[PDB]
Amino acid sequence: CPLMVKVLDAVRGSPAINVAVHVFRKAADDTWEPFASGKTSESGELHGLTTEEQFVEGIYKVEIDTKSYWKALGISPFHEHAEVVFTANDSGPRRYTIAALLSPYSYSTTAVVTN
Amino acid sequence: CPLMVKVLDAVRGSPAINVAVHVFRKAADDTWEPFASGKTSESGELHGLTTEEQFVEGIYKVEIDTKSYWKALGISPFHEHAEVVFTANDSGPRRYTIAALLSPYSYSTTAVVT
Amino acid sequence: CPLMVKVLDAVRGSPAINVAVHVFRKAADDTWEPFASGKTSESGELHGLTTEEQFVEGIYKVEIDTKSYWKALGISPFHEHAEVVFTANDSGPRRYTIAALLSPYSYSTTAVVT
Amino acid sequence: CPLMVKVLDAVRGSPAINVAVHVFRKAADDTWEPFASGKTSESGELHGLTTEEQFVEGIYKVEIDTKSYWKALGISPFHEHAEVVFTANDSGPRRYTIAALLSPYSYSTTAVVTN
Ligand SMILES: O=C(O)c1cccc2c1Oc1c(C(=O)O)cccc1N2c1cccc(C(F)(F)F)c1
Repeated sequence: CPLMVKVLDAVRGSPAINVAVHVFRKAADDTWEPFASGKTSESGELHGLTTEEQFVEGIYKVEIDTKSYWKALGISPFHEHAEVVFTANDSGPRRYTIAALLSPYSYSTTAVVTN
Repeated sequence: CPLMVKVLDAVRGSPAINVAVHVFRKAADDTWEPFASGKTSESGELHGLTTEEQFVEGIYKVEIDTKSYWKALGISPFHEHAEVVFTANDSGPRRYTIAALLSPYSYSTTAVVT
Repeated sequence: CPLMVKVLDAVRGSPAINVAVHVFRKAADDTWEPFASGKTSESGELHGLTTEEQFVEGIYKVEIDTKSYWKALGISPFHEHAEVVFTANDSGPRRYTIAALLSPYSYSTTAVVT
Repeated sequence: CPLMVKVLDAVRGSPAINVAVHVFRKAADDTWEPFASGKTSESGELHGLTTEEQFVEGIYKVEIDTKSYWKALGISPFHEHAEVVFTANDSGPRRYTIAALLSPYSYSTTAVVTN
């Protein structure tokens, strides 16, 4: 599991469950092509997005559908979604954990990179 | 204005208005003595807490009454309040801006020293 | 100033100066077309990006070139840039302030709509 | 494990290791009495601070010694430490995870509460 996503809810003090996540990889023509997708579990985590063999060097975009999350809770959020863009495995295979803390008008994202 | 406080509401996307703020300075006996206090304005800011002459080197604590803020909005918050403890260096001309972003179960605080 | 951008540096406790910011508006064909751009001032702010007449309802993207900022400081950052995508409602008098707090491997963004 | 602490480093993109944490409980005389303490592990976590039997209702303060952490890395931080104050178990036993994201001049803390 080289890529993991963790989403938390800052308003309810709980994991953000059933949040849709789409991952894209920048193609040779500067276009974003679908790479993987899924929904966060009851623990607010999403594992098994890819494998070490498939997760090659490149620029990846992790899109978290925050809008749908807040709408489902009856809250009108500011952002359409939260995006995290980064170059991965540029100096060898690494394990990436992308974390996001969500609020209606704000969000924070941090990355923990392991070797 | 050597010391300024700015509070924002992450749930409503607006300044946090009428939030009580208490500032304390560590005394010679490791005790926290009242230094200044006030409430944030409509812009979520609090200015005029002290002057350059009074704001001497020392350890200060800025306490933001976040609990009362959320209660007034009908939200049960996690924290009793938010505290920011820092040392004023006073090594050259310096203004301190303490900013806090509030959510019911989370808050972030940052300091901008210019 | 219907739209304002504020960027802070969480590592140095100062405004993030000379940070490139590009704003885009979603076109009729789901494409992002250039809308406005600039660089943050010494106060870490960027004003005068647009006017009320030009800032119509739509989906906008504010892209902050964080990578170049950290590289200039000799720090290898994680993100390529920071993006803020939002819908301008235009339901009554509204000013939008997009704030970003930057760290090498993390950033927070908040919107204050008044 | 009713009380857990997780600390991350926003500058290095890694867990904050060996960070001293002190927990206090408000006594009958408005005084803070020592409750438990420890240091974060290599995963930036601190478990086994207390047990369900000992963790009774009350106001607790979790103090994270952030200053020593940054000093050890050669960075002059702004805060003396990070404090998290909250009432616990007021409506029954709960599990609390206190998370902190650290930067030299900024920190964020969030709580995840489970039943
Ligand atoms: O493990 C836990 O029990 C755990 C409990 C609560 C929260 C987190 C937890 O794990 C992690 C891990 C990890 O476990 O390897 C790695 C990165 C982020 C998080 N994570 C997280 C998510 C969003 C924001 C923040 C932060 F803002 F507080 F930093 C931290």
